[PDB]
Amino acid sequence: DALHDQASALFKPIPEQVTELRGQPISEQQRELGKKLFFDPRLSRSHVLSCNTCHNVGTGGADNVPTSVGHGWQKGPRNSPTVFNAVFNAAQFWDGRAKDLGEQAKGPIQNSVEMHSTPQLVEQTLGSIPEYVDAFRKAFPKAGKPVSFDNMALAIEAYEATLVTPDSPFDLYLKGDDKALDAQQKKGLKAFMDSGCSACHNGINLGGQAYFPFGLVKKPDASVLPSGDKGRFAVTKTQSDEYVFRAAPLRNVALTAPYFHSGQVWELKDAVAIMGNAQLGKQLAPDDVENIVAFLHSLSGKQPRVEYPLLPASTETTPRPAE
Amino acid sequence: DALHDQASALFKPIPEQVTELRGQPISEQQRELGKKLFFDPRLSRSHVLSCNTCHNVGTGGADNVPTSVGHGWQKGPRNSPTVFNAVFNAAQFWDGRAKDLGEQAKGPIQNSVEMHSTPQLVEQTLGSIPEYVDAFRKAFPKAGKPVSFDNMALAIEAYEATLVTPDSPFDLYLKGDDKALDAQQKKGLKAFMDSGCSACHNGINLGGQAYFPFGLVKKPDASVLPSGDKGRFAVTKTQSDEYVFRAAPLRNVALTAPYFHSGQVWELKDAVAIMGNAQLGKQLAPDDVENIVAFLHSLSGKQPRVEYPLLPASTETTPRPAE
Ligand code: HEC
Ligand code: HEC
Ligand code: HEC
Ligand code: HEC
Ligand SMILES: [Ca+2]
Ligand SMILES: [Ca+2]
Repeated sequence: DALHDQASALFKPIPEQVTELRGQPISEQQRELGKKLFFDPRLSRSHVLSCNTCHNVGTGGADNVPTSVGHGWQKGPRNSPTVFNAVFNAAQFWDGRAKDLGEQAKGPIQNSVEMHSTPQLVEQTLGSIPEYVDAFRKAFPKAGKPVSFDNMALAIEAYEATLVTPDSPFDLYLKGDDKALDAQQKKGLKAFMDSGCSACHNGINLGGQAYFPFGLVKKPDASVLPSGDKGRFAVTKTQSDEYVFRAAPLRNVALTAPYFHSGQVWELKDAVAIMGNAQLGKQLAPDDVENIVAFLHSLSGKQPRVEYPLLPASTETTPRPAE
Repeated sequence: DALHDQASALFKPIPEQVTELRGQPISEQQRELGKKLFFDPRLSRSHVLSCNTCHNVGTGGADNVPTSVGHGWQKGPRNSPTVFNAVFNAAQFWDGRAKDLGEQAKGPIQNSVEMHSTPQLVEQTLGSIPEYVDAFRKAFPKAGKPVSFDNMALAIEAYEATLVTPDSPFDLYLKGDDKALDAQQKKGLKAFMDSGCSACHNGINLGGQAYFPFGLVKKPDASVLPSGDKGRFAVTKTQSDEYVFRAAPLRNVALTAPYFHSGQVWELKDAVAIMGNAQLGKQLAPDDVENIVAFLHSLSGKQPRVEYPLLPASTETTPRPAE
């Protein structure tokens, strides 16, 4: 039917797995090292924060707090997005300031309000542990310096690239199952398309591919759009980039409240309404709103099964937790 | 041989699993619910602390920081012990104030320097998520009030009870593999028993069953025994309990540095020496110390394989992160 044709020209399902990146097999030695690294809180200076702290794999890959709490209980400027499906995004972070997951991982380690570490500290910590030395050596066989900050970032990337959420009701619908969307979700899917939401939220991720003003038509209030965060401007210094953000990828959006970069909006219904007004100049009917919320619930996929990694013991030369 | 017979008289292996508790079967449903609760940060006021935060399953079931960092980054008075094998200990906590895991679990929830929450906030939180309501109704089918604070604690205990670490090289040895300990370990074991470490550190957990002064003979250094933490004296208000702590169970001690209730001691060789002097009045020879450290490494068991739980989404009526 028509609705199916229309959706199929706009969206793509999440693949059942990702095993390739930039045209090469993901190394599984690298995938398994990256998994240890993602959960190792010793990548942080305090030894109390891992990537999983802010990107909890049990709660949609996000920490679901307005803005993340990092080193010294410092809350950041932004809501942490999910790491799930992040490989398919055209760039990383709310302002697209990282090309890929490899480059992205370097931010958190060094960010004083997140992990508050350095390249040297990381290298020294990982190199102090024989199991890590051996795992880096094997995962990076052509390297004269297998244990390094850049290779740590590559391993984490390899792991994250695998963290995808296939077979959401919407994907099963895309792939051929007409009844995977209930009648409400089909109305919501329709409302989403016809209102123009899909102009910014399209493809594999329903967003993450381009940057737009938060307020293409009308600026949200100052709590939803804090004046102190100019988004893309901070990257490009082009003035028309003030308050321009990456279109948020909508996969698993039901699982990652609160919403927008600012984490101020707890209800999905309110996020949908704010988006009609801000981006489309359209006050959505109560029905469109509820039906779009329903459709967004169809976006939540099979959560990846994470077996908690065993991390190797610290040794005598392992740096100690500090401030 | 004689060494083996001497060891069999004082020590017992960790069982392969635990399926019973207080003469009753552990319900799978309680166990599975307990795992969800153990990992759910929404049991903390801030939504950023779970049990796993301070009792990390990846790093021996302890945070491996001197004293735990909790709500608002407040450092506690004490080092967090492992939750592994904690079921076998006569009482819980360094001062034995909780009878068992169920009673223990309520402590961290309400501790201002840890989770900073309340039974009322927990119940509001669990009651607000339909998956949790259902799961309690099925886990606690004989309760007038399935979703309760008491039941939360009983669920956590049922999960924790199952986190055991069997088949450490010591336990393989006990069970009849005479080669599971190498020659240095054999010597360490011999020194351990003969010096009288085993008077306080015995049975299943090599400790955990009885309370002794830290400094039965000589008072340790005040770095290891800060004057503001008086152990059981706070529990009982009995003067003779000043600086009395539970004999530490030694299972996985190699994996859980730093050491003692205060977490000031990062090297097991230094922990062993302090124990010798303080408890036995003996300056152990560097060689005996090296050997006993090697024996202590034999107490590292097979770590539990934990599948990270999928935690159900917050709703409109789930309490928001605060302080
Ligand atoms: C350990 C090295 C990691 C890794 C691999 C990732 N994180 Fe974070 N994260 C946090 C916040 C607030 C953001 C958004 C900040 C901004 O946009 O300026 C992020 C962002 C990410 C991404 C981007 C994904 C996307 O869809 O844009 C990725 C892939 C990512 N992170 C991975 C918050 C935190 C923390 C708070 C204290 C910590 C710790 C981490 N992140 C750690 C890591
Ligand atoms: C571009 C002109 C857009 C159109 C039209 C719509 N959306 Fe959007 N969306 C866009 C951006 C640039 C952002 C990020 C804004 C920010 O700085 O936070 C978003 C975000 C959302 C969200 C929240 C996602 C999250 O926090 O993870 C939702 C729920 C959302 N958008 C939905 C939505 C709807 C329902 C729309 C049509 C009615 C719609 N968007 C249009 C870009 C654009
Ligand atoms: C830090 C912010 C913690 C939180 C979160 C949790 N625990 Fe904890 N735990 C912590 C400390 C500092 C201590 C020792 C405190 C003392 O006065 O003795 C503990 C103790 C336990 C124990 C005792 C085990 C033993 O060998 O004595 C257990 C079984 C335990 N904690 C379990 C537990 C649970 C189930 C938690 C989630 C509700 C939890 N802890 C959180 C530090 C912190
Ligand atoms: C009773 C009189 C004891 C004898 C004899 C020995 N130990 Fe002990 N041990 C005892 C107590 C009361 C405690 C806890 C002290 C505190 O307040 O922290 C301990 C603790 C240990 C530890 C620390 C384990 C950890 O922090 O996880 C170790 C490594 C240890 N004990 C080893 C040990 C050795 C090698 C002994 C023979 C020299 C020895 N203990 C004797 C009680 C008693
Ligand atoms: Ca969010
Ligand atoms: Ca310890």
